[PDB]
Amino acid sequence: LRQTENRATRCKVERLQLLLQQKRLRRKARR
Amino acid sequence: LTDDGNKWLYKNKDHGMLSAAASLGMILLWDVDGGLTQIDKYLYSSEDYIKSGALLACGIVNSGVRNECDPALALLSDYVLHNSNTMRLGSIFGLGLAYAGSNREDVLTLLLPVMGDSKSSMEVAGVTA
Repeated sequence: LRQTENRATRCKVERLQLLLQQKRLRRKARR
Repeated sequence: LTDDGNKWLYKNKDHGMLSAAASLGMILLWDVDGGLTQIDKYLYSSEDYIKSGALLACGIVNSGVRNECDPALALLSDYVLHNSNTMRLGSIFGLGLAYAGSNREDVLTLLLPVMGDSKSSMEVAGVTA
């Protein structure tokens, strides 16, 4: 039920968090 | 909300909650990562209105900022066509105000299909419009 949907949203949140972290890291790497 | 938290997003008496959570998004406006953090704290709630407001908050946070990744797209697409006209009614609007000037075909390809289905009120259809 809603718990599996919550788990999937958790995974999406974590993936996007790492992606933004590396995005900003490489943005800083030039600036 | 920021700081104490969980206090002006509760005692808002049911339906108003859906907007109170969205307030968070407007405080973390143009701030995608901080949005993500604070909103995700509130994105997992026992009651539907909080989750709808959190999805709308993600949409607001991503409004005006064209992130190369698509946090709004992912989070709010999981909840478009959901089996409740309240998570639909926040996710659709979040996508609408997150990708406004975008004109992307991949978000319309997900939104247009939801105006027509037995499981949609005039509210959901109008917000999809």
